Amino acid sequence: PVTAGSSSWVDRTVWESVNGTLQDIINVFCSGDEAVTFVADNQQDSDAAD
Amino acid sequence: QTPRGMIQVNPKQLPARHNLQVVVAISPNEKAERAQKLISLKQLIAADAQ
Amino acid sequence: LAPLFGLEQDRYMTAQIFELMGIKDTHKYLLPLEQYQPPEPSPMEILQLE
Repeated sequence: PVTAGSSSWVDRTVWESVNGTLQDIINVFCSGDEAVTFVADNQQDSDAAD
Repeated sequence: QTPRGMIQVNPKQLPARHNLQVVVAISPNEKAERAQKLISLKQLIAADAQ
Repeated sequence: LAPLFGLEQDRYMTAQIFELMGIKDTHKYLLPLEQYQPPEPSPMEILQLE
């Protein structure tokens, strides 16, 4: 806020950028009905992954 | 469900990470696609009597 | 080519297929080959034979 006559307004890149990428991280990881689903290599243990 | 009733699965009985693939960022609708995969598999398996 | 392509082959195949998309086929989807014991002949089959 440099000096009284200077009209020290401030731009908000950083803020309009973060909320940007945050919008997308949430859309990708917290959107689904679920977070994660395990998967097995063999039918031997498929009944545990669930 | 087979007998329908909590099986106290000694957790130590479980597999290792070694054997386990994990996935994240599921589509909210994976359900419907899994279902259509199943009904397609179903039409197929019915197609062959063997 | 059927003479080779019988039952076991088919089950393996189909499974694999499943195993790509719907994994744990073994015990909810497709009866395991070790237990897929051949069907008894019907009364209709037997009486027509005799």
